[PDB]
Amino acid sequence: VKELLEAGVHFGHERKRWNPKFARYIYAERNGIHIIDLQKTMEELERTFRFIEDLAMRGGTILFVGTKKQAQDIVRMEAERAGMPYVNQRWLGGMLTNFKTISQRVHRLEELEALFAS
RNA sequence: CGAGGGGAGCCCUAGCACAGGUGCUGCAUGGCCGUCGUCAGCUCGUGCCGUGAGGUGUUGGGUUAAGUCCCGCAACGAGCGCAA
Ligand SMILES: [Mg+2]
Ligand SMILES: [Mg+2]
Ligand SMILES: [Mg+2]
Ligand SMILES: [Mg+2]
Ligand SMILES: [Mg+2]
Repeated sequence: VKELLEAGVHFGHERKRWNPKFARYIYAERNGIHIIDLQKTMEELERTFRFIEDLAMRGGTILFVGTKKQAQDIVRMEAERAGMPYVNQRWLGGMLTNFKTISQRVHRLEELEALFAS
Protein backbone atom coordinates (compact mmCIF):
# COMPACT_ATOMS: atom_id res chain seq x y z
CA VAL A 1 0.00 0.00 0.00
CA LYS A 2 2.67 2.48 1.10
CA GLU A 3 5.22 1.18 -1.46
CA LEU A 4 3.16 0.26 -4.54
CA LEU A 5 2.74 3.57 -6.40
CA GLU A 6 6.19 4.60 -5.15
CA ALA A 7 7.53 1.54 -7.02
CA GLY A 8 5.31 1.63 -10.11
CA VAL A 9 6.86 4.29 -12.41
CA HIS A 10 8.85 7.07 -10.68
CA PHE A 11 11.96 7.51 -12.84
CA GLY A 12 13.12 10.18 -15.27
CA HIS A 13 13.58 13.89 -14.52
CA GLU A 14 16.30 16.25 -15.86
CA ARG A 15 18.96 13.68 -16.77
CA LYS A 16 22.69 14.38 -17.34
CA ARG A 17 22.30 17.45 -15.10
CA TRP A 18 22.81 16.23 -11.56
CA ASN A 19 24.43 17.48 -8.36
CA PRO A 20 26.70 14.56 -7.35
CA LYS A 21 25.54 14.55 -3.73
CA PHE A 22 22.67 12.53 -5.28
CA ALA A 23 25.19 10.02 -6.71
CA ARG A 24 24.65 7.43 -3.94
CA TYR A 25 21.04 6.87 -5.09
CA ILE A 26 21.27 6.30 -8.86
CA TYR A 27 22.20 2.64 -9.31
CA ALA A 28 21.82 1.87 -13.03
CA GLU A 29 22.01 3.43 -16.47
CA ARG A 30 20.88 1.52 -19.56
CA ASN A 31 21.05 3.86 -22.57
CA GLY A 32 20.91 7.47 -21.33
CA ILE A 33 18.77 7.19 -18.21
CA HIS A 34 19.29 7.84 -14.50
CA ILE A 35 17.01 5.97 -12.10
CA ILE A 36 15.57 7.61 -8.99
CA ASP A 37 16.00 5.07 -6.19
CA LEU A 38 13.15 3.12 -4.58
CA GLN A 39 14.38 1.26 -1.48
CA LYS A 40 16.11 4.32 -0.03
CA THR A 41 13.01 6.32 -0.99
CA MET A 42 11.05 3.94 1.26
CA GLU A 43 13.49 4.26 4.17
CA GLU A 44 14.12 8.02 4.01
CA LEU A 45 10.41 8.56 3.33
CA GLU A 46 9.60 6.49 6.43
CA ARG A 47 12.07 8.59 8.43
CA THR A 48 10.24 11.67 7.15
CA PHE A 49 6.85 10.25 8.24
CA ARG A 50 8.13 9.42 11.73
CA PHE A 51 9.76 12.87 11.89
CA ILE A 52 6.82 15.04 10.85
CA GLU A 53 4.33 12.93 12.81
CA ASP A 54 6.22 13.18 16.12
CA LEU A 55 7.16 16.81 15.47
CA ALA A 56 3.73 17.81 14.15
CA MET A 57 1.12 16.29 16.47
CA ARG A 58 2.03 18.90 19.12
CA GLY A 59 0.46 21.64 17.00
CA GLY A 60 3.23 22.91 14.75
CA THR A 61 2.34 25.08 11.75
CA ILE A 62 4.19 22.90 9.24
CA LEU A 63 4.41 24.93 6.04
CA PHE A 64 5.06 23.60 2.53
CA VAL A 65 6.28 25.36 -0.61
CA GLY A 66 4.90 24.32 -4.02
CA THR A 67 5.79 27.28 -6.20
CA LYS A 68 7.38 25.51 -9.20
CA LYS A 69 4.81 25.36 -12.02
CA GLN A 70 2.21 22.67 -11.40
CA ALA A 71 2.39 21.91 -7.69
CA GLN A 72 0.65 25.28 -7.32
CA ASP A 73 -2.73 23.72 -8.16
CA ILE A 74 -2.11 20.83 -5.72
CA VAL A 75 -0.74 22.94 -2.86
CA ARG A 76 -3.60 25.41 -3.40
CA MET A 77 -6.19 22.62 -2.93
CA GLU A 78 -4.44 20.45 -0.31
CA ALA A 79 -3.60 23.47 1.88
CA GLU A 80 -7.24 24.24 2.63
CA ARG A 81 -8.04 20.62 3.52
CA ALA A 82 -4.76 20.33 5.46
CA GLY A 83 -5.20 23.23 7.88
CA MET A 84 -1.69 24.69 7.49
CA PRO A 85 -0.30 27.78 5.70
CA TYR A 86 1.15 27.70 2.22
CA VAL A 87 2.54 29.83 -0.62
CA ASN A 88 1.10 30.16 -4.11
CA GLN A 89 3.33 31.59 -6.85
CA ARG A 90 6.81 32.50 -5.57
CA TRP A 91 8.66 32.57 -2.28
CA LEU A 92 8.63 36.13 -0.96
CA GLY A 93 12.08 37.69 -0.53
CA GLY A 94 12.91 37.07 3.10
CA MET A 95 9.59 35.60 4.21
CA LEU A 96 10.84 34.35 7.58
CA THR A 97 13.63 36.88 8.15
CA ASN A 98 11.50 39.94 7.37
CA PHE A 99 8.46 38.64 9.25
CA LYS A 100 8.29 41.99 11.07
CA THR A 101 7.48 43.90 7.87
CA ILE A 102 5.48 41.09 6.26
CA SER A 103 3.58 40.43 9.50
CA GLN A 104 2.76 44.11 9.94
CA ARG A 105 1.57 44.06 6.33
CA VAL A 106 -0.73 41.29 7.58
CA HIS A 107 -1.64 43.72 10.39
CA ARG A 108 -2.62 46.13 7.62
CA LEU A 109 -4.53 43.22 6.03
CA GLU A 110 -6.51 42.82 9.28
CA GLU A 111 -8.02 46.29 8.78
CA LEU A 112 -8.15 46.71 5.00
CA GLU A 113 -10.30 43.58 4.63
CA ALA A 114 -12.74 44.96 7.23
CA LEU A 115 -13.36 47.92 4.90
CA PHE A 116 -15.58 45.74 2.67
CA ALA A 117 -18.21 45.29 5.39
CA SER A 118 -18.36 49.01 6.12
C1' C B 1 1.69 132.22 55.49
C1' G B 2 1.89 127.69 47.92
C1' A B 3 4.05 133.17 44.26
C1' G B 4 8.35 130.25 51.72
C1' G B 5 10.72 124.46 52.73
C1' G B 6 9.75 124.92 46.61
C1' G B 7 6.42 120.38 43.45
C1' A B 8 3.81 115.36 40.56
C1' G B 9 6.66 115.16 35.66
C1' C B 10 9.56 118.40 32.61
C1' C B 11 13.67 121.69 31.39
C1' C B 12 19.64 120.63 30.95
C1' U B 13 23.70 126.81 30.43
C1' A B 14 27.38 123.11 29.76
C1' G B 15 28.04 117.71 31.47
C1' C B 16 27.89 112.15 32.40
C1' A B 17 25.72 105.85 31.34
C1' C B 18 25.85 104.91 26.42
C1' A B 19 24.94 105.97 21.37
C1' G B 20 27.64 106.64 16.02
C1' G B 21 30.29 103.09 9.45
C1' U B 22 24.97 102.45 2.70
C1' G B 23 33.37 100.35 5.26
C1' C B 24 35.31 95.61 4.67
C1' U B 25 34.04 89.94 6.34
C1' G B 26 27.98 85.45 4.05
C1' C B 27 36.42 83.10 3.92
C1' A B 28 32.09 83.99 11.75
C1' U B 29 26.10 83.31 11.56
C1' G B 30 19.98 83.01 11.28
C1' G B 31 16.62 84.11 7.42
C1' C B 32 17.25 84.34 2.15
C1' C B 33 17.88 84.62 -3.63
C1' G B 34 19.66 82.45 -8.46
C1' U B 35 21.17 77.69 -10.20
C1' C B 36 21.07 72.57 -12.55
C1' G B 37 15.15 71.22 -12.65
C1' U B 38 9.07 71.10 -13.58
C1' C B 39 14.19 66.79 -16.15
C1' A B 40 12.41 62.37 -12.35
C1' G B 41 15.19 61.49 -9.24
C1' C B 42 16.98 61.45 -3.71
C1' U B 43 16.70 58.92 1.23
C1' C B 44 15.02 55.60 5.41
C1' G B 45 13.17 50.75 8.55
C1' U B 46 13.69 45.36 8.28
C1' G B 47 16.31 41.26 5.93
C1' C B 48 20.22 39.18 2.55
C1' C B 49 25.33 39.24 -0.19
C1' G B 50 30.17 41.02 0.52
C1' U B 51 36.26 40.82 5.68
C1' G B 52 34.67 46.60 3.12
C1' A B 53 33.40 51.04 1.01
C1' G B 54 28.73 49.56 -0.91
C1' G B 55 25.10 46.92 -3.74
C1' U B 56 20.17 44.56 -3.16
C1' G B 57 14.88 48.22 -2.55
C1' U B 58 16.47 52.04 -7.07
C1' U B 59 18.00 45.19 -11.60
C1' G B 60 15.75 42.88 -16.44
C1' G B 61 10.88 43.24 -19.80
C1' G B 62 6.42 46.68 -21.07
C1' U B 63 4.77 51.62 -21.75
C1' U B 64 3.58 56.59 -20.23
C1' A B 65 5.52 63.66 -19.66
C1' A B 66 7.02 60.64 -15.29
C1' G B 67 10.57 55.91 -9.26
C1' U B 68 2.71 56.55 -12.77
C1' C B 69 2.32 51.37 -11.93
C1' C B 70 2.25 45.53 -13.58
C1' C B 71 5.52 40.04 -14.49
C1' G B 72 9.61 37.64 -12.61
C1' C B 73 13.44 38.95 -9.36
C1' A B 74 16.37 38.52 -1.57
C1' A B 75 13.38 41.71 -1.56
C1' C B 76 9.29 43.54 1.43
C1' G B 77 7.64 48.34 2.20
C1' A B 78 7.53 53.69 3.75
C1' G B 79 9.13 59.62 3.26
C1' C B 80 10.13 64.14 -0.07
C1' G B 81 9.28 64.61 -5.23
C1' C B 82 4.49 63.92 -11.48
C1' A B 83 -0.63 64.13 -9.03
C1' A B 84 -4.91 66.24 -5.11
MG1 LIG C 1 20.58 57.81 -5.97
MG1 LIG D 1 22.74 51.25 -5.44
MG1 LIG E 1 11.54 46.34 -10.30
MG1 LIG F 1 8.14 63.37 -16.63
MG1 LIG G 1 7.56 57.35 -6.03
